[PDB]
Amino acid sequence: EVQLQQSGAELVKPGASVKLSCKASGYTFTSYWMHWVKQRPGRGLEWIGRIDPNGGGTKYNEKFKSKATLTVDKPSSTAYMQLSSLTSEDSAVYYCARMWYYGTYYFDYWGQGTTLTVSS
Amino acid sequence: EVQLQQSGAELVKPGASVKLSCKASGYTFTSYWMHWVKQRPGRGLEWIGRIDPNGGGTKYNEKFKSKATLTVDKPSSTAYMQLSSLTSEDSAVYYCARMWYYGTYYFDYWGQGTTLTVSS
Amino acid sequence: EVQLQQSGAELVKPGASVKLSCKASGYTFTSYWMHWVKQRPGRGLEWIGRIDPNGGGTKYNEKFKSKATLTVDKPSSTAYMQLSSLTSEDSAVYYCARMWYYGTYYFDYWGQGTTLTVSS
Amino acid sequence: EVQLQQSGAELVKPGASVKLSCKASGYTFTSYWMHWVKQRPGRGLEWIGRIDPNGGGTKYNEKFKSKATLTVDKPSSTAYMQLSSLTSEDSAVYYCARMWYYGTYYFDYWGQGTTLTVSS
Amino acid sequence: QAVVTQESALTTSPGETVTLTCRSSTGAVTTSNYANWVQEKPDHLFTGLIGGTNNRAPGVPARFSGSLIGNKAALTITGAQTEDEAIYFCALWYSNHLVFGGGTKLTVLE
Amino acid sequence: QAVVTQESALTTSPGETVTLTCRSSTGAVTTSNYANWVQEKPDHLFTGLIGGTNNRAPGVPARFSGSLIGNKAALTITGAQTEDEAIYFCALWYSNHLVFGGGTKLTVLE
Amino acid sequence: QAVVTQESALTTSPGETVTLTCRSSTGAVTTSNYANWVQEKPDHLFTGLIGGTNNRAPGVPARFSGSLIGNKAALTITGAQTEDEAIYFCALWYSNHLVFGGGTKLTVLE
Amino acid sequence: QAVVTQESALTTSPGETVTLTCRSSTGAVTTSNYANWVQEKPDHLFTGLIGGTNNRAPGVPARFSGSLIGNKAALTITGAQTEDEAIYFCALWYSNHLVFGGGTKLTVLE
Ligand SMILES: Oc1c2ccccc2cc2ccccc12
Ligand SMILES: Oc1c2ccccc2cc2ccccc12
Ligand SMILES: Oc1c2ccccc2cc2ccccc12
Ligand SMILES: Oc1c2ccccc2cc2ccccc12
Repeated sequence: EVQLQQSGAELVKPGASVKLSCKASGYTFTSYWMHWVKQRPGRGLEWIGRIDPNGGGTKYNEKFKSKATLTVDKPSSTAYMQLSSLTSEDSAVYYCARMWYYGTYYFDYWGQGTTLTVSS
Repeated sequence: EVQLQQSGAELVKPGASVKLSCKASGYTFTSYWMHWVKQRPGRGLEWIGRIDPNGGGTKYNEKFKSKATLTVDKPSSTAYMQLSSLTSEDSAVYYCARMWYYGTYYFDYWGQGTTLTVSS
Repeated sequence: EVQLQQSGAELVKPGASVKLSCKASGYTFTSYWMHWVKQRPGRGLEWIGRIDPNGGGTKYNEKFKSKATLTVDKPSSTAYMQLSSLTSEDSAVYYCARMWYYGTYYFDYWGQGTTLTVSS
Repeated sequence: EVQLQQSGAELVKPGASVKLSCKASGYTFTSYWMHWVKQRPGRGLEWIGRIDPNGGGTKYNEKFKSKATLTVDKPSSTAYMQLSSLTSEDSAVYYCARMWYYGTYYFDYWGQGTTLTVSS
Repeated sequence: QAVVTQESALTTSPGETVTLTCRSSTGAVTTSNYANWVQEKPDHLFTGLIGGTNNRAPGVPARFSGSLIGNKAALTITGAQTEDEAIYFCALWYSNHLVFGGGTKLTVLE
Repeated sequence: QAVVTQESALTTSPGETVTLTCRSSTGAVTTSNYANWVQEKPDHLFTGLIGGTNNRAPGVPARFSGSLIGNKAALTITGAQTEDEAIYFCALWYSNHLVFGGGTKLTVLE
Repeated sequence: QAVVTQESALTTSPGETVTLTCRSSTGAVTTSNYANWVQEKPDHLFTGLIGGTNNRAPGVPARFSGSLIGNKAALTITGAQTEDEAIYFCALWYSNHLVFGGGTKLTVLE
Repeated sequence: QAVVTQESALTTSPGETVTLTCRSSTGAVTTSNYANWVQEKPDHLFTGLIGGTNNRAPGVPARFSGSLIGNKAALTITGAQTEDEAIYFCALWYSNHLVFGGGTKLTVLE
């Protein structure tokens, strides 16, 4: 604590678009940063993207720069990951990770990871 | 307790039809309801159907409405799940779940889940 | 104890023939019987064959009656399982199981199971 | 202790060439020997190669004699394994194993094993 | 279709109180949903804890209680023990069939 | 072919008595079936407990006993311990070969 | 691309001090990398221990400390306990994104 | 090619002595084979116990000893403990490379 909140699991099919969420329970979105990390079995954890709420700064890679996109949400306060053109290869556990990096103390609390299945 | 009783495992082949059973040990079929839940690895648990013994009310979904069908049995007292046109994609653990919902106390006891293999 | 002895693991390739062994440490081959049981992940354990040393009685099934064959060995004392025409589908853990059934006391001791890989 | 040091994980793609490393923390490269052992799930551990730093003696097998090659490194002191023409079949955990065999006491300390993924 | 959303994992301490939420994608979770809470422990063992929002299975301690909070159903565990470490799934009734969430893994340390 | 059916899982308490059943799809389980009961514990370790309906392997306690009940074979465990938590498979002899059921997972809490 | 390298496993004893290293393939790990250390325990549970080279998450004991050593970042654990047995991943910041190493499995015996 | 054969599993009791054998398919296991014995415990952790038939790694207790018996190499464990429960692999040197057996799983109850 402080804590990160992601959905347990999401089910999708090839070709569709899915959105995964990352909530802060008791912090300041306007100060900090956000990550999305893909863990597949035996691929380890692969770093994917980033996010900034105001103007923006959601940064990926020239494999992710296409279907993978990140975002924020103000009145509730949430970070987003989008997977457009879902493939069967996109099936994994996606971790979001959450606070500080401004110049204060303490640490992020890694979310619990969203299991994305594709498809059944 | 009270307890639910399903078969341990069933082996089938693509194209065939299999029936899975769900027994009540110490209750009233005429009052209550029954479910069938498919768990595949990493698909979580997917809700499938329902069942009513007298006239009937066994309710599925427009993916299940074809090969998947549910039923009852009177003198012994059992609930049924049928999988017609078995596919290799049908391989999973099927849970049946069992009592109350009439307006009394207490709770269902989830069966132990039938492992269906297809095919070897 | 008394104990059964099988080899840890065997590696083979499609098309080849492999033999798996089952040793009795401290018993009478001339009295008793022997089984071979295939466990694949999620297929459970599938009963395969049998064996008798003198004249013979090694009994399979009209899927096993082809590549799968069982046998004995006298001076050392061993039971055999042969898999001719190895397939990639033959990869599993094969258990041998060992004593009594003559009219005396006590019980078999299941071997430890031979892991057959095919192929790498 | 004494201890062996390998990298945690490496990610590669089919067709590429990867190098895995094996470090000695507190010993004599000029005296001893080095192995590389592939463990795939259910293939057990498969012995692969060897290595000698001065003139050389890095010994494989007529399956490994092609893409698989081993080596040393002097000023830092390291042993190498190369996998040229990476295939999807090359994905496994590669263990390096480290000391004595000269005529003194004590034993090797098996490295921790490098997980090679191919490809995502 | 109806999608049910719960948190993926909550870490807790023994003697501490934790809450698990469960939202409907169709709107509010209401009492026509008969919110179900089922503990899963290792080796695919499922045990129904609470049915119809707040009704306990026989011999579930009173430390477990369900309720509706805002537009979501909640499961609250009072005085957590180490034996409470499991995967808690939420299942909602939509007229004639259940729909499950992904399950909230609860870690107790320790 | 011959199909053997047993329950998928039974939950129990220590000191409590539990029964596992095993039915033949061909008719009654009879003593020509020589009902076999084999405990499996984690890491694919199988141990024969009872053979020929009711005969104990050396050093299986007398708390384990097999019998025929009606048309089924039964395995009963008296005064369950926590060490008794395993997967209990039933194997029936059909003239010249065994046929296995799916195995009954026994949970002891705790 | 940027590759992060850490040891695959270190075995240790309780009360003993162990060090985990993390190298950059681009050159030296520097403080612009904000070296991250995250403990993973069974069932995919990740917990951030240290961020920005040496800053502890709330309630990580002072026995855990990060630092830069030579061209690598280090995580040192003082007075190891049995509860310390986990997989410790290193993550480095490269301007706008993290890059992870394979994770160092720490065994404590026992 | 050279095939190494060991037993798949041996069950034992604490304080009891157990023996693991390892045969060469090429003939006798001889001292040019430098019989190796490596304990593996859960999560792919390998630890070299004995090399060159009978030489102990530093701090392996004297209860573990290797030897040649007949045409096979043997590993004997005296006064088994519960901590001894592992997978024991045999590796033989054939001129320039090792060849591994399947590993003998040792169960201690308990
Ligand atoms: O999001 C950030 C940053 C953002 C701006 C400046 C420095 C940062 C360092 C980080 C280090 C680790 C993780 C996230 C980080
Ligand atoms: O079978 C039923 C019901 C049947 C009739 C009316 C309400 C029900 C609520 C349920 C809630 C959960 C599970 C099953 C349920
Ligand atoms: O091998 C045998 C038998 C052989 C001859 C007669 C009866 C048998 C019963 C058995 C029962 C279980 C297992 C093996 C068995
Ligand atoms: O590298 C070697 C050796 C090198 C030269 C001579 C004998 C050896 C025996 C070995 C035995 C086991 C492992 C490695 C070994």
